[PDB]
Amino acid sequence: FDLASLAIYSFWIFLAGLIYYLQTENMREGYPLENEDGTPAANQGPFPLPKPKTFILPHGRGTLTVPGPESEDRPIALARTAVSEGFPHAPTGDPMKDGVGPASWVARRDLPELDGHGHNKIKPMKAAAGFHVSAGKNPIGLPVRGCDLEIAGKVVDIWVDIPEQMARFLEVELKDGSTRLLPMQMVKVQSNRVHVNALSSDLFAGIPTIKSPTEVTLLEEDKICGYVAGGLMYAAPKRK
Amino acid sequence: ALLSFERKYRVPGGTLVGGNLFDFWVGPFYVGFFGVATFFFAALGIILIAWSAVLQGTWNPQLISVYPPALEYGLGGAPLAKGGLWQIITICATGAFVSWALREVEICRKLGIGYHIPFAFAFAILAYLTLVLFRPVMMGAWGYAFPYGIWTHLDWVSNTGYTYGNFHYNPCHMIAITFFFTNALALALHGALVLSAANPEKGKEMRTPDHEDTFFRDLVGYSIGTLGIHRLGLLLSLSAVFFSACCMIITGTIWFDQWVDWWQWWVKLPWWANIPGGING
Amino acid sequence: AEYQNIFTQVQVRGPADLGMTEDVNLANRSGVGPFSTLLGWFGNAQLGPIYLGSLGVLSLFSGLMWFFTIGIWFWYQAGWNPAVFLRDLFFFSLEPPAPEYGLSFAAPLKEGGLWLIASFFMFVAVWSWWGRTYLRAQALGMGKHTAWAFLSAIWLWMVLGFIRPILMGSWSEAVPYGIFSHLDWTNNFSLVHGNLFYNPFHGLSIAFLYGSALLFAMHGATILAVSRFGGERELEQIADRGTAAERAALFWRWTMGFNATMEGIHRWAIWMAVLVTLTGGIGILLSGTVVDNWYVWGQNHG
Ligand code: BCL
Ligand code: BCL
Ligand code: BCL
Ligand SMILES: CC[C@H]1c2cc3[nH]c4c(c3C)C(=O)[C@H](C(=O)OC)c4c3nc(cc4[nH]c(cc(n2)[C@@H]1C)c(C(C)=O)c4C)[C@@H](C)[C@@H]3CCC(=O)OC/C=C(\C)CCC[C@H](C)CCC[C@H](C)CCCC(C)C
Ligand SMILES: CC[C@H]1c2cc3[nH]c4c(c3C)C(=O)[C@H](C(=O)OC)c4c3nc(cc4[nH]c(cc(n2)[C@@H]1C)c(C(C)=O)c4C)[C@@H](C)[C@@H]3CCC(=O)OC/C=C(\C)CCC[C@H](C)CCC[C@H](C)CCCC(C)C
Ligand SMILES: COC(C)(C)C(=O)C/C=C(\C)CC/C=C(\C)CC/C=C(\C)CCCC/C(C)=C/CC[C@H](C)CC/C=C(\C)CCC=C(C)C
Ligand SMILES: CCCCCCCC/C=C/CCCCCCCC(=O)OC[C@H](O)CO
Ligand SMILES: CCCCCCCCCCCC[N+](C)(C)[O-]
Ligand SMILES: CCCCCCCCCCCC[N+](C)(C)[O-]
Ligand SMILES: CCCCCCCCCCCC[N+](C)(C)[O-]
Ligand SMILES: CCCCCCCCCCCC[N+](C)(C)[O-]
Ligand SMILES: CCCCCCCCCCCC[N+](C)(C)[O-]
Ligand SMILES: [Fe+3]
Repeated sequence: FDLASLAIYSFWIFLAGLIYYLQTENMREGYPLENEDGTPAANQGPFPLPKPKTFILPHGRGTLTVPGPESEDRPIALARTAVSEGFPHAPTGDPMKDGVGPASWVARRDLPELDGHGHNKIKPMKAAAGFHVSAGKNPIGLPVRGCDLEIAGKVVDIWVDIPEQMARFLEVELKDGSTRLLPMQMVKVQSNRVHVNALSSDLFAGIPTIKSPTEVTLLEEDKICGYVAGGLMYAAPKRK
Repeated sequence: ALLSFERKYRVPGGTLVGGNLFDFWVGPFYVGFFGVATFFFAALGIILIAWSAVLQGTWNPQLISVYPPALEYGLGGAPLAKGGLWQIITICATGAFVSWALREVEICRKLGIGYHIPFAFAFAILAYLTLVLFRPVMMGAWGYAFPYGIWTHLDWVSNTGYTYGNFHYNPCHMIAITFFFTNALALALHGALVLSAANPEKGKEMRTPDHEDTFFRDLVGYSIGTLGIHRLGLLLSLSAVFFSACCMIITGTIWFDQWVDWWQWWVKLPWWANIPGGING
Repeated sequence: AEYQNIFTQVQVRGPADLGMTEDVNLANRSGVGPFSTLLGWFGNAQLGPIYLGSLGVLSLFSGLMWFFTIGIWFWYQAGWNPAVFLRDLFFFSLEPPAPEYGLSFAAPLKEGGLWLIASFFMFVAVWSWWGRTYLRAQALGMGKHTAWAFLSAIWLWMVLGFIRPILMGSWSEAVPYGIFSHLDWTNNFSLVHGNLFYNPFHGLSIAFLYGSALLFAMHGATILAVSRFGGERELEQIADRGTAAERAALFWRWTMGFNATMEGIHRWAIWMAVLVTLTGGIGILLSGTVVDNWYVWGQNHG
């Protein structure tokens, strides 16, 4: 048993200590584990719950402490399909409208995300002085087609991540002249149309609306995004 | 058990094979058809290693070595104790890996997320298949594959590379290495950058993403962006493994000599032919 | 062709972003630079601005002098021939002093003394750049993780060309300045020391270089799989979990039985990479000093 022997055995004891640190750090959300009725689970594993930590949030938004008491802060319209644990929970209503499965949102902060200086991070381009399409097919004015191949509206604006200068949303003008937002990560921009494989046209109006025309909350974003991604599962009866 | 937010995601749907028949979880582990399959393929392969272990006569993980068939079996088959076990085991592993990426795909469908992950894994599968299938077949024999041993597969890397002088001079080997280093450089900076913003100095509020951009602009003069660093991380890691796969598939089939000889193409070039001076003149 | 967020579809562009001030000495901060439409296909198009104060300038000065010291030695070894210079560019090499010069600094210029002078210049470029990566983070109210993770890489570097040759007793033991020559040295080093594949800190360094590539493929793809919910906005997901983070963790929990948080995958990531050269540094410091033959030693011990 030499210095290199000592060394390597020590590194593996460190290493086990480091994995123990990292797993528990990675338990600051979602823990403790719950039974399928949502009460504390009997068994939690070997790794303990981590000691709380706090983040002081900028712009006076307060403080976050994790792990804190977890609650979904939202009605979950779902129900056990099975007596013993491990099975699907089937949606009791319209999963898309109700926000479950691939349609889930989180009760996020109903405030908009702020940049370093305290202005809204996201703004529709025609509220963002100086912003313009700089390359690739500029999509404003384009008809928006869903997976039923029928048109749902026409693009009126691009909603941009200012600090980072990226298209995030297409604002889309529907049959009644109102608009919804469409994630940029979920559309195909083509020379003559914007195609949205996630939703059929008839569903475009079930996109959750924003309570203001030149900002969007994280709560809103989350509803708007999970619903569009929920169409991959739920509007596939109409995908041909 | 469940994460306190997991319940609303455990919906039926998204299966690719078998409808709802396998749509369930075992503890935290989703099942689905391909977890059935993964289990089958990986269960068989582990038995046959245990077999291949009782023939060798040792139950020590550090000595167990499943060897590929002899060079002299070409691409045929072999008895179970002369390569046949390596051949089936290779088939269960390939089944287990492909199944694993496909089960991941069902999980991407149920959770409604991108298919980026099982596509990135599939590069690891190409790498494996390159060493155990594409390369040995092109060379004409399974025996050119690496054995399933903890230390014997490092001897295989050793023996193989020193067949070409120094495998360092393989120009695709250096591109793969450059990508692997740069991936690690980037994973270190990128985790350090987020942690430096999530956990600022004492007596400070949690920093913002603009604080992340300015750090790197101050530091090197450019911030790739929070979406770009993740594309960069993915591009970096997959490129390493794709050039590994290149560097090996061309070694033995279309290049045979000391890999350093390849670099006579630059030296003997005509516009500095025979000059007196330097290392090579 | 369901779009995959690998390349941008529509680049947009507005006023340059000047960045946070906090406590940065704006006097030492350059103006903002051009916009690369070409780099906008993959990430941010904006180029600059950079900080450049006392530390950065000292760093780039010596860093250049290390580059112009090695280069002029190449220019000499090529007979100052601008064609012999490009021919053998990857074959030229600034070698440390021969062993019997020991750690003496009286080794002549053409026979080791020049290696000592570039190595001084490079020593200063790195450490005052390291000090820069730290102060850049102070000026902005950020934790120091960047400088700490960078001291991990410095560590194996200080080991190769400084710490280990000292403990071996001569400059000859250091790594020559040359493309191919430093690879030859890396091959030689494994043979001299009894196959490095059997140096158990090397076999750890590999697991982490590999695992560093495993983890970023894992993480980079996950964040792109959940960018359709703003998943790359990691701070506010850390601040305030959104379905993006919930969906990221559950893919992995269902897939392999356990999962991270949007903060904690960054701790896995910083450590996975950092450990690459922490272990790599230890295994090299120990070669020739405490362990002569790593293969034989693998038989004595384990
Ligand atoms: C004596 C040794 C030779 C040499 C000979 C070779 C040879 C020979 C090869 C390499 C290869 C590699 N070399 Mg070289 N090489 C040398 C020097 C170096 C040096 C150095 C510092 O000097 C470096 C950094 C490298 C770098 C590398 C990479 C380019 C590459 C390894 C990664 C890879 O392929 O992943 C690819 C990834 C995989 C194969 C992993 C696939 C995993 C599968 C899909 C999943 C497995 C799951 C498992 C069964 C699960 C267990 C259970 C769960 C854990 C619960 N070489 C010297 C000169 N090198 C290899 C290569 O390019 O391969 C393509 C290769 O064959
Ligand atoms: C890549 C180019 C070469 C190669 C060259 C090297 C070199 C060189 C080294 C290794 C090292 C390792 N290699 Mg190898 N190796 C290759 C192919 C593989 C394959 C494969 C299916 O293709 C696997 C599973 C492994 C596995 C491993 C481990 C023994 C070890 C650490 C890897 C690691 O952390 O990776 C990153 C992955 C992770 C961090 C995730 C966890 C991975 C776990 C540990 C893999 C477990 C495999 C298990 C022991 C066997 C299967 C169990 C079965 C049920 C029987 N190698 C090819 C042939 N490999 C190192 C070592 O210590 O060797 C002794 C080392 O020095
Ligand atoms: C034939 C060759 C030998 C061998 C000999 C060596 C030797 C010798 C070494 C390694 C080391 C490494 N080996 Mg080995 N290795 C072999 C086989 C392999 C194989 C394989 C598949 O066969 C692989 C994957 C590896 C893998 C690796 C890595 C795990 C490790 C390097 C970490 C790193 O990032 O260093 C690269 C990173 C750095 C060097 C850090 C640099 C930090 C500095 C401060 C940055 C300076 C920048 C400079 C100023 C320039 C700035 C310029 C301006 C920006 C323009 N080895 C065989 C057996 N290997 C190293 C190690 O640690 O071993 C324990 C090492 O030194
Ligand atoms: C987890 C460890 C991994 C890692 C980590 C790591 N490296 C780091 C960091 C971290 C965490 C930093 O914070 C630090 C940094 O600043 O990052 C941006 C860095 C860094 N890692 C670097 C390199 C590097 N890291 C490597 C490896 C790795 N680093 C590991 C894989 C490697 C290799 C061999 O694998 C290299 C080469 C640098 C980019 C940087 C350290 C910079 C430094 O100190 O530089 C001093 C030199 C200068 C300031 C100037 C040099 C000038 C040139 C010599 C001139 C040549 C140019 C020519 C004259 C130009 C002509 C005109 C032009 C307009 C064309
Ligand atoms: C391309 C970039 C990197 C990459 C990516 C990557 N790998 C991945 C993923 C991704 C994105 C996954 O989604 C997937 C995963 O689930 O990760 C946790 C995976 C994964 N990468 C893993 C390992 C791994 N990846 C590696 C490499 C890489 N993975 C690249 C560097 C390496 C090495 C050596 O570099 C290893 C060892 C696993 C943890 C996991 C896949 C787990 C899996 O497939 O499980 C199903 C199979 C089983 C449970 C058991 C199979 C048993 C066999 C039938 C018997 C053994 C056969 C084998 C050939 C023996 C090997 C013996 C050794 C001595 C060689
Ligand atoms: C256009 O041409 C001109 C002339 C203008 C050029 O500028 C061209 C220049 C070049 C072509 C140069 C290119 C350089 C290379 C090809 C060399 C590549 C170098 C490497 C790969 C380095 C490999 C590793 C080097 C290491 C490990 C260095 C370690 C450094 C030490 C830790 C520093 C320790 C310092 C010491 C010992 C100094 C001692 C003295 C003191 C006072 C402290
Ligand atoms: C094409 C040539 C092939 C070689 C590959 C060339 C790429 C060079 C990479 C350098 C890594 C250093 C920069 C990457 C690290 C960025 C850190 C980070 O996390 O960035 C977040 C963002 O910038 C703020 O939000
Ligand atoms: C190399 C990767 C393996 C590291 C292991 C990290 C933690 C694994 C166990 C986590 C426990 C999760 N669980 C089941 C308690 O919820
Ligand atoms: C990877 C790209 C390199 C980034 C480095 C950019 C340095 C910024 C300097 C911009 C100069 C501005 N100005 C107008 C004073 O020239
Ligand atoms: C050196 C002066 C820096 C200021 C110049 C600003 C460059 C932006 C020019 C926009 C051009 C876009 N383009 C054509 C490059 O794609
Ligand atoms: C911080 C992440 C922890 C991941 C550690 C992975 C351990 C890989 C085991 C490789 C074994 C090395 N060795 C030399 C003992 O064979
Ligand atoms: C550390 C390298 C290989 C070891 C195997 C990986 C650890 C097991 C990960 C799965 C744990 C899930 N579980 C059962 C705790 O819930
Ligand atoms: Fe990230």
